[PDB]
Amino acid sequence: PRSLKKGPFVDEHLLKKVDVQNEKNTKQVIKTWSRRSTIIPDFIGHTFAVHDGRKHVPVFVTESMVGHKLGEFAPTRTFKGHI
Amino acid sequence: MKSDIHPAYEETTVVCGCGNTFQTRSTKPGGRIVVEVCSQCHPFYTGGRVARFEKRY
Amino acid sequence: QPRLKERYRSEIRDALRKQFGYGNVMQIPTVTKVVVNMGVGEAARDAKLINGAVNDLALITGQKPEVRRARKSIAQFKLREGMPVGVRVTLRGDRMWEFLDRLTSIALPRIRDFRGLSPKQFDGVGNYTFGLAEQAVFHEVDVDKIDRVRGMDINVVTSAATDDEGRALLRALGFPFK
Amino acid sequence: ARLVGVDLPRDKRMEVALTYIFGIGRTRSNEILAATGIDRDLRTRDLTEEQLIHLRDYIEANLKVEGDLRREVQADIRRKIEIGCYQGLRHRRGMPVRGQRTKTNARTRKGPKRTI
RNA sequence: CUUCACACAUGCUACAAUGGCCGGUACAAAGGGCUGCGAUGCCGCGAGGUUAAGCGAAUCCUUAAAAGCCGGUCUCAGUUCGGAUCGGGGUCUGCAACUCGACCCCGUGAAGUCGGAGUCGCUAGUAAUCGCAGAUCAGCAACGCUGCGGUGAAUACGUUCC
Ligand SMILES: [Mg+2]
Ligand SMILES: [Mg+2]
Ligand SMILES: [Mg+2]
Ligand SMILES: [Mg+2]
Ligand SMILES: [Mg+2]
Ligand SMILES: [Mg+2]
Ligand SMILES: [Mg+2]
Ligand SMILES: [Mg+2]
Ligand SMILES: [Zn+2]
Repeated sequence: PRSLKKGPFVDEHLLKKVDVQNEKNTKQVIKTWSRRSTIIPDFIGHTFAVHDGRKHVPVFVTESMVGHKLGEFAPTRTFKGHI
Repeated sequence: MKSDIHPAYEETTVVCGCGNTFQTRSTKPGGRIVVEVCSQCHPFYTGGRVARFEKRY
Repeated sequence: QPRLKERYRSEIRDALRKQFGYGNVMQIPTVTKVVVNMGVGEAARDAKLINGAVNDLALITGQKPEVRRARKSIAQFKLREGMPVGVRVTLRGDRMWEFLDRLTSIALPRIRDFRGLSPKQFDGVGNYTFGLAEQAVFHEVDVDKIDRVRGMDINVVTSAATDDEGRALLRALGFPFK
Repeated sequence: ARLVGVDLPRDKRMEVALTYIFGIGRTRSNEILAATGIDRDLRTRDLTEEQLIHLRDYIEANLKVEGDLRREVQADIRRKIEIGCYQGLRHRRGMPVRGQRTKTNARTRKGPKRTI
């Protein structure tokens, strides 16, 4: 949680969903609402259906988005332009 | 045309702070050109995000 | 006797026969001429290339350059025919070898943030052209007696047949390539 | 007096003359001149070439200056754009990235008034 | 609820030399404190971490006031003015700081050189300028709001006109 003394922050209900798939090596999608969770290097290759407010958006953790929050890839607002 | 229209051009000693010295023919007045860097002491002449998270924890 | 020339016939003249298997020593490539020009296109306006391009290429190279006039009028460039737009010097013999040695030793590393020259700038025969971007590459001009800054592009015309044959020559003289 | 290819402004005190290097401000300028022993109340026209060697090599061993700082800065902005993060989309549009108010301000990231 | 081709409104910080920065040193008032105030010591460039004294307080902590004064330097420059924006590294609060928190360090160094038509406040401890405190509150977008003291002017013929 944002300070190095207390580690990074991942939700515990999200850590259990990949540890049942890291044990048997499958890549099923994880429907989730946890935008506040940090991406850690055990999410590499996993895909995630991440809630933005109205639907779930797929995000593929590659290698370089591994210091970011998971909500940063499902944009909440919408703006195409005024004209 | 190869007479007193061209600039003066005589022997000129070049030294570097590295310790290089050689002798050419140039237009510097006095022949005492001094460089800070040359062909002997310059670089190029002799030369992940996952690890960022690992370094924090 | 310029020292880049005696270094040329000592080992460069003999190392090229073992890389490229020439039958006769009249086939070994050699740089024939080095041509430097400014190309002052901002002299159609205000007509001041006198102190600008002429008086510094005399100090860089050692002899007074030729002024090149425009051959056809282009309206968009505000260019009229017969108007001075280019300043060029051509270097042969000892002043050529004393330019190439002085260029690669103390001048070509003075380029700001220099990481080498491209080895793909050969035209197809083995003639190399690269462009400088400032006059302060050379110590022989000073920053305080000049007008506005301007660059120059430098041809190195060799006796080479092809590109990698001309690339192996200039590598052996001391051009730094990346 | 070229230091790292930077052309220091002549007749200027040495505490400020190092700050004209891209990558050195006033805190680094105090600790270039503290490790090399060159005093701060010194003009740059009275500089010694033997002194200029002392701080033209302290900098590559420790610091990050022109070119390879400027390319590391523009490869961090580049990194955010292809990963598709929030700040990368926000870098692509010229809108401000650090959670700024965009209703009445952000005339720095945007230009002057378009005035529709 | 924080969106952003734009438009208005109230403020803040500026455009510097009656100033900036560095060193030294002086003088307040009114308030807050038990899910607290944290002296002292110690570690850190710093925000802070840690240890723990004293105190439901005219007792202890908050608490070093800042302008001011004296010395040094910059020398009129888009700069040692300005501090937006952006890159990197952090601390703390909180289950949680991506959307969307504040603060600290290093780097970056935008517009701006006193503002068109217009328009506002103020008659004395006032205006102008300088800090400090409180409420709400885990933290805070506090430059707001309600207060508190510091230094401290210039003018008013006059009633024709608005
Ligand atoms: Mg609202
Ligand atoms: Mg300042
Ligand atoms: Mg002071
Ligand atoms: Mg300490
Ligand atoms: Mg003073
Ligand atoms: Mg301007
Ligand atoms: Mg001014
Ligand atoms: Mg509060
Ligand atoms: Zn050298």
